[PDB]
Amino acid sequence: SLDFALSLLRRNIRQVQTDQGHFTMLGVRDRLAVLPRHSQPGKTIWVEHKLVSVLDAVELVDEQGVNLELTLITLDTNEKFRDITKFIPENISTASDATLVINTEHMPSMFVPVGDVVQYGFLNLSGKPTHRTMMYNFPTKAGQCGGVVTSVGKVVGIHIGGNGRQGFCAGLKRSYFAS
Ligand SMILES: *C(=O)[C@H](C[C@@H]1CCNC1=O)NC(=O)[C@H](Cc1ccccc1)NC(=O)c1cc2ccccc2[nH]1
Repeated sequence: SLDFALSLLRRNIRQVQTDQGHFTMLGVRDRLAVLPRHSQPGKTIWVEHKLVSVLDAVELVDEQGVNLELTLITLDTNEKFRDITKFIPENISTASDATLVINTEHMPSMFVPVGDVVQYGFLNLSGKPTHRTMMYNFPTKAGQCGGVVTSVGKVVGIHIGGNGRQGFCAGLKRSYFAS
């Protein structure tokens, strides 16, 4: 079923470009959105070919101070994202038979069946650590970062990396988005 993923594409998931290239952005509520940290959003970001000022950005770490590979940004806009925090679990959550939802200029409105999303934890890519990751046995590619991992009406992760055969996401929990 594509219905839940589609509802997020319509109201929450946007094509963006930063100085690092093309990414999928997840708007969570109000003016608050999340990107993979390595997208390095600057003082402005291109959202579907519109220049948008970024008011604040925080590169999240866990309590040990280790990178989570997620950056929260506040956009300078009067638009509000429909609040999806209720779909984000309170704890980092594995999932079965997930759909990775990608939306960039190169990969528009894309629904990728990635299979089960399984615990991984501490992951090192390019020599850089990330905590709270999960893995799927699907050959994800460049350009898919920021993709939204969904399963059974839950939003559980953001795509961050891959080795050519498997893919990895940063897990989401609801408290990351609390005010
Ligand atoms: C999204 O931008 C991209 C998606 C990757 C590319 C290959 N397949 C995918 O699914 N992510 C990356 O390129 C990450 C960026 C990153 C993430 C966290 C910390 C630091 C950098 N990097 C990788 O996926 C990556 C690095 C390396 C190095 C050697 C072999 C394979 C690698 N994958």
